Amino acid sequence: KIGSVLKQIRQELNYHQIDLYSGIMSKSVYIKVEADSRPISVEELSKFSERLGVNFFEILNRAGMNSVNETGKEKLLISKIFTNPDLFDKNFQRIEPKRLTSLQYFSIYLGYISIAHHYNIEVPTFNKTITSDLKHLYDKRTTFFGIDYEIVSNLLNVLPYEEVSSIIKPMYPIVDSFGKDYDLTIQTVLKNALTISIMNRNLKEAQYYINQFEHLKTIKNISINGYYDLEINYLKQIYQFLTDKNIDSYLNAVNIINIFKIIGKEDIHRSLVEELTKISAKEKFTPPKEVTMYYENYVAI
Amino acid sequence: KIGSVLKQIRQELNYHQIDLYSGIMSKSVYIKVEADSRPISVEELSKFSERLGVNFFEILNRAGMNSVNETGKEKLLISKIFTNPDLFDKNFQRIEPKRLTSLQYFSIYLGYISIAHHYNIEVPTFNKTITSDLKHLYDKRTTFFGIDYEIVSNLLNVLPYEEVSSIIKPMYPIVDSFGKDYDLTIQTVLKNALTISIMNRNLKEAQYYINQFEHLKTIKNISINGYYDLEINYLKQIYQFLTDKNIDSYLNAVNIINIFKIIGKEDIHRSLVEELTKISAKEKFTPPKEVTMYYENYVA
Amino acid sequence: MFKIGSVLKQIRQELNYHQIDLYSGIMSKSVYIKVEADSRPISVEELSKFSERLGVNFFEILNRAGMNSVNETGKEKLLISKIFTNPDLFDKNFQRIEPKRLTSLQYFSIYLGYISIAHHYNIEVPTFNKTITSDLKHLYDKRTTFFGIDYEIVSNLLNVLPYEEVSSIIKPMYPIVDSFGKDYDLTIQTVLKNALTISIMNRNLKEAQYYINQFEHLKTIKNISINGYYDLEINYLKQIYQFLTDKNIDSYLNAVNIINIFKIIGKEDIHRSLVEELTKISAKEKFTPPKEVTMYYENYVAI
Amino acid sequence: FKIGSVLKQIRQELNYHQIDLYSGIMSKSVYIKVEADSRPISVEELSKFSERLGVNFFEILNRAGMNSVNETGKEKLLISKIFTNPDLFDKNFQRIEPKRLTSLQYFSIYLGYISIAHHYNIEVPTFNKTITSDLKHLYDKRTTFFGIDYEIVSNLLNVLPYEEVSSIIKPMYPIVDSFGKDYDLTIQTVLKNALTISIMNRNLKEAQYYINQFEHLKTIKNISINGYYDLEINYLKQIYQFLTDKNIDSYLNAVNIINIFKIIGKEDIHRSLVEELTKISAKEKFTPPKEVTMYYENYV
Repeated sequence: KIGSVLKQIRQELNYHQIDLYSGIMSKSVYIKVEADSRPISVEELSKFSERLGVNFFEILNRAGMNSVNETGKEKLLISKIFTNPDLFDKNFQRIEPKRLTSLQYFSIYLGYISIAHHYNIEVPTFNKTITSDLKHLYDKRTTFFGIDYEIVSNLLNVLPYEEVSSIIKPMYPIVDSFGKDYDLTIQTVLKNALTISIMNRNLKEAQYYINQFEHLKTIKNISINGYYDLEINYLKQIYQFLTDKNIDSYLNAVNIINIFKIIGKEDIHRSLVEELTKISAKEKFTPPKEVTMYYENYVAI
Repeated sequence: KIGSVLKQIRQELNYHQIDLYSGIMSKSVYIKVEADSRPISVEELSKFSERLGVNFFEILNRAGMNSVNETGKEKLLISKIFTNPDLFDKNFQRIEPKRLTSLQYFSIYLGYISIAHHYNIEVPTFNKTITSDLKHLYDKRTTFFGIDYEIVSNLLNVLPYEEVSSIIKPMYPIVDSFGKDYDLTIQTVLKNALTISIMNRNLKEAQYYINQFEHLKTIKNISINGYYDLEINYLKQIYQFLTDKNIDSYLNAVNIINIFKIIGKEDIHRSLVEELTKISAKEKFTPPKEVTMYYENYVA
Repeated sequence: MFKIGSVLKQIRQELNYHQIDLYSGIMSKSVYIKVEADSRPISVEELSKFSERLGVNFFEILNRAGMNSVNETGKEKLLISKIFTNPDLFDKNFQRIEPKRLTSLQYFSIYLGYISIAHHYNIEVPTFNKTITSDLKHLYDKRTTFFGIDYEIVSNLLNVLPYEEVSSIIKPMYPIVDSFGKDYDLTIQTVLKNALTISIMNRNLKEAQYYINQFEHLKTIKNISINGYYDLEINYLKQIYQFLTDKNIDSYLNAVNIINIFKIIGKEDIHRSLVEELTKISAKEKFTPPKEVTMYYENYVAI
Repeated sequence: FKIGSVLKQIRQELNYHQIDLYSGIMSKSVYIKVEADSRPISVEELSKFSERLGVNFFEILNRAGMNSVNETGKEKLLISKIFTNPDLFDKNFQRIEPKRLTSLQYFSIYLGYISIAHHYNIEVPTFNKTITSDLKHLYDKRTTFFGIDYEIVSNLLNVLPYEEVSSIIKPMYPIVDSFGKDYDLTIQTVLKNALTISIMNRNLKEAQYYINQFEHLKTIKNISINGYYDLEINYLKQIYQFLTDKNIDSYLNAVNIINIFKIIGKEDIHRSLVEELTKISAKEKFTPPKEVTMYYENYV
């Protein structure tokens, strides 16, 4: 872990053991730290971190913090259980019971309920406990962490918008950034939410999400996800088309879909194309020959 | 610090001290942790976070890690001096002599050299020691850390490419992801180097960086910056225009440039609009009316 | 009236021919001289022959002689343009025309010119509505074949009459089966374009396609000379028709693109006309025209 | 030349009596004669009946059959049969070639055969031998030109190197008056064809010349401009701006205009503009859009 990494970085930058502990601990003590035979304090690592000049978060990662613990494992097992709907059964029975052990397990658990509805496996349990679970986790909350946003994102995918919208309102506006991981999670929710909104032609909720996202940009140090910014901006375009049948807005939307293709985002392109097709279909309006030609051969697969 | 946040998160989620300290430490000690009268260890805070179910890094950020030490305070000061150049001279006379204390300081140092070149200020010692400093910092180096990528990105901003490329080559390709923070840095060097390359019409170097970025996209657990991906693709489109004058590649570029305006990234758009006007000139080509419409209004 | 002889002499000498070359086998030297002196009538037959000898097109010679005017009817038709700029002349003039509005199909066309002006400079011509309907019946109930002038008359009517009243008169004049010259082609085409503009305007999709078809039919006629500008504008009205029929985003795009070509090639007045059209067409459909075309229209109205 | 019956046809159609036509122009027995086609009618007389019937003088003539009438007409018509039946070339060329200077019409027809001949790569050695003396003989003492002169020039441009015609063209422009729709078309064709050639050979100085001559036409009273030509000549104008300073906007306008030609159905012009855009591009070591190279390739 840490200790090794410190000795490594220390020597790389050509610092003697002395430059690191000089005014932080004993040589007898510091040797124990590099030997990985004495836990280092968060505050201590921090000082060494500065002395060396290498970022604290980097040192941690360079020492193994990354899917490196009980819950970490349980989470990886879903990308696999996805591509093997039979490796399900034995796993859904060990998790289901402990789905409220911590917020992280509720996420994972919802991850299975997703894989379920997908391949169409059975989950009669989900229908008779989702409401009980939610109340137990979001009835008396005053603060939300990354994991809560991750959870709401999973919920949106396995639950009718009506059942999840109540949970969301209390989680925005965001006023601070608590890391890049946190920044990403709080943004995913807005994207998912907005997409669904635009899809139910629920313009009032759409505007709300579009606005929450515009707000995030003003937050000091927040790391906006470019792909998201580009997709939400596409949704903002459709939003204007639904509001005043603006033609430029429709063009801007088609245009952004093409950009996603031009930069190699096959997945997002397919999604945004099928998305645009349906929307127009409802508006009783035909999309360009371009987009439709893509839809077909995305059905021929 | 940490303890406060730990307790705060614990109660928010309705847990008892038992649920946390059990199997890790005595209830007697866990009280000192939540009181911050005892320093917690990286090993412990990790178990506690796993228990709480909240991101380890998020807890640390909430606990204040985000600026604190003198190195960070000095970093913030840069942009201050940037807005008010009058702060330069005095602060520079404090940093300059410490530029080799640490990689963080050398970066900050290169920061002033940037502010200076912008306000035509004179920094005579730079030219007198830049080559020596770089030779002293990167000759016995074998592996590189995030900070080095930040440094290289800076060098490209205050030094002629030729004096940097050699420091840049042994730093790629990237093999592992070491956190979103580190991910973003190794990406920036490519964008800045690729940009300078396309500008100098150095096609060989340009395609090298283009491939290095593409390689990152294959690394497990790497956060690709969407904005960069969209800008590098534009440099890639320009790359093709310069290679074999393709009218469509020129269109595509113009197209991405316009997307940067629609989604509201005004500064990248200003940037790219000048970049195209200058590239088109060297190629004896007239950019679209639209592009120069923006360039001209921007310059004012 | 026409100076055909002088024109002949002008061409004959420019091409370095001698009189014998022209008259031999057609007339005596004595008479050929009277012909060039413009002191002896020349037949269509003879002129056609001198035309073959000279090698210059018969129509051009007549044109060079002045077939573009020299007669009472032409002067009246010319006088209209004046009255438009200076309307005080309307009255005393409209008192001469009106009573002769049926003398020939030409005078009737002129007559409608006046009725058009009057409408513009808000003048009141009560006699018009008092007789127009009786007039048109008198002019078209016993008809079987239609000439170029009848198509001009129809375009005039579309300008000073509700569509429904002019519509019945048009129908029996189509489809066209044969061309009778560039002059005739242009007229049978203008009716279609003007009628189609009005169709699409009243969102009358079935009438609209009628004309669109009539037009496209003209393209299959031997030696028909399709007016390129019309072909473009009518294809714009075709793109609109398709949008109004099933809201095609591409169809709307085409319409906008064609509107742009008119700007690129410099056809100012038509570009103004179309930008104004699309702006109204669109509103009715609860759509907003592109920012582009709205900037133009708003700027044109700014005069 | 059955003008008398056509007057009868029209006179009755418009429900007019014989007295409505001859009252003030001629006697009754003479007019009777006229409609019977038993007495030639003078241009003046015909212009008068025309005003009484209210129907176009030129329309009445076309309705009477001026659409053919004489030997020169037959010879012109025969050029289509031969263009699609080369085996018919030799018999008629032996007849035409010798009459090529009989009149300007015949010289035009003659040029028609030389075009056909070049197309089917047929031998016509008498041409290369007498073409120059011919031009000299027909255009040395010329001061003013007529329609057939512009027709002849279009012909010359099609079977002769540009450099041998340019000099005969210059004296025929600018045009000052219009002399009917037939004439107006002819004069525009020369410009359109000549500008096409100039743009190809990349002769910019001359290209501008034809572009300006066309522009002047628009300022002429009663001139009937050809929409298709206007659109196509403007296309060449855009290509002109492109060759002059590689203006990207100009290039895109060219492509857009090529598209319009397809959108409205002019399959032949489109096929033509598609080819030259490809050849013109290739020369400039420039590649056209995927769009137009597609159409071109599939046009073989």
